[PDB]
Amino acid sequence: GAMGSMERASLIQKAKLAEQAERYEDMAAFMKGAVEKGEELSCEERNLLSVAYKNVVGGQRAAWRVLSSIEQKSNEEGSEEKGPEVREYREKVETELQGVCDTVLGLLDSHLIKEAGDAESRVFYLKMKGDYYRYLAEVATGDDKKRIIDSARSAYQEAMDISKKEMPPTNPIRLGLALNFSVFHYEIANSPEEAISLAKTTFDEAMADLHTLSEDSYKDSTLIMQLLRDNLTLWT
Amino acid sequence: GAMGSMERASLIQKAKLAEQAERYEDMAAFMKGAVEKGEELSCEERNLLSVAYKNVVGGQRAAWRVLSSIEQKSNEEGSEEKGPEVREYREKVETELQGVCDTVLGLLDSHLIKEAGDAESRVFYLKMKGDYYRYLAEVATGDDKKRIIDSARSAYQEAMDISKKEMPPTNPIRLGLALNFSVFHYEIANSPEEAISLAKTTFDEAMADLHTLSEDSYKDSTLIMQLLRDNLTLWT
Amino acid sequence: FPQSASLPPY
Amino acid sequence: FPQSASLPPY
Ligand SMILES: [Mg+2]
Ligand SMILES: [Mg+2]
Ligand SMILES: [Mg+2]
Ligand SMILES: [Mg+2]
Ligand SMILES: [Mg+2]
Ligand SMILES: [Mg+2]
Ligand SMILES: [Mg+2]
Ligand SMILES: [Mg+2]
Ligand SMILES: [Mg+2]
Ligand SMILES: [Mg+2]
Repeated sequence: GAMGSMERASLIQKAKLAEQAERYEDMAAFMKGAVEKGEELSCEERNLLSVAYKNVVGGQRAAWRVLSSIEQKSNEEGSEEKGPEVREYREKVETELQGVCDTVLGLLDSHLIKEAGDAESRVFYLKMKGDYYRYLAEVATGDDKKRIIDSARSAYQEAMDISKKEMPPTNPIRLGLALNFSVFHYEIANSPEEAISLAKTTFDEAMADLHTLSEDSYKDSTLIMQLLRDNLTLWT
Repeated sequence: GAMGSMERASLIQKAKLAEQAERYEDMAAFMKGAVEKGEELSCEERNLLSVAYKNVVGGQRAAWRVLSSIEQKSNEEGSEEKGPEVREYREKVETELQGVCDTVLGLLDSHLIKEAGDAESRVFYLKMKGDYYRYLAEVATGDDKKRIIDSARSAYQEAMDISKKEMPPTNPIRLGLALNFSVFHYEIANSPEEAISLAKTTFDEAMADLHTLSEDSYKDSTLIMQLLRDNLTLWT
Repeated sequence: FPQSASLPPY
Repeated sequence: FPQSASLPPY
């Protein structure tokens, strides 16, 4: 690893600088280096890891959707034949995206999840595992699409079971997990009713627990609740 | 070159796909591959080359400015010592930026400029040479800052001399050259009066030639004239 | 039919 | 004092 010679603390410091500079590829490489030091991650460090890779894969997903749309239009009746280039370049971006997902899943499997014992870390990492299998599922078309989807489902479900046992209904990690699992149901699993039910129950149980929160926690929780509500408005 | 096995036309097609996907690093690599085929570039192809590298270096310049600002704050009185990391990472981004500028200048020197005989291509490339020496000058601090600045000045001046002899005052290439040379004078050469004079004369001579233009050319020319005016408002 | 919103990077 | 505007990528 090219970050093997850099101090753990220096990698974290530079990941924060890269975030300020909107250099998310650098940020992700710095945080990968920090994970590979072998120590567990603090809450702030887990969030740096997540922000870095979410921005990297987000750019790849947006590009893949543009190119896939062009490719699908090229295959409609009346469309002029343009040769292999659209497919080739969509495949190039797709392969790079799969590489980033495999990198994140590899960090989770070696060895972030197995060392994560507290609910906040374990739920965070299992949600991340669900998310990056979900991104693999968005582009999957072959023999393994069903297995990729089930891997995402399984990780989200384990995270859900822990979060319901160990976290209050307003906990932002729990809320963000439920949000993303509801997106999985709607966009990946062809289960819009499950998506709507999950989002509604999550919203309502959080609403009833807001009275326990400080002003700052109330702001954290309601920001995510608003995304649940936005989706319910889109879906119903 | 990793693009050596791809058809020239396929590289151009993929540069256009990369632009639609906002994948500007890919776009630049595709256009570098096309230049390295050795044929001259059409007007549209020159603009693809320019758009690709302008976006790449633009992200690097924005990141360098964020990191340089943090570094300069770290060196003020009362600032806590944080170690070498800010300087190291600013140097990392700076080196990458210099690498992109050297790549563009290398394409211009081998062999785009020497084959460019028409005013529109020659002025375009000489302006580009001025621009990428200007980006090198923005980060230069050592023995060669003065030589880098003079290289930018020399390229812009040769481009100006051709544009004044061969192009109408409303020509968008001529206008964009004058705009960027005025920015060179104000931001690099410590010559705000030269910047203001150039921008004013360029604006006024273009104004007096607008009556010769079609509606579409009038729109092209006035868009750039507005940037001259914006700068004059900022500078006076 | 825009895509459902997942958790943004905060 | 924002930086002067150069030619944007069109
Ligand atoms: Mg150490
Ligand atoms: Mg036809
Ligand atoms: Mg433990
Ligand atoms: Mg129903
Ligand atoms: Mg509705
Ligand atoms: Mg050929
Ligand atoms: Mg102090
Ligand atoms: Mg010639
Ligand atoms: Mg004066
Ligand atoms: Mg003013």
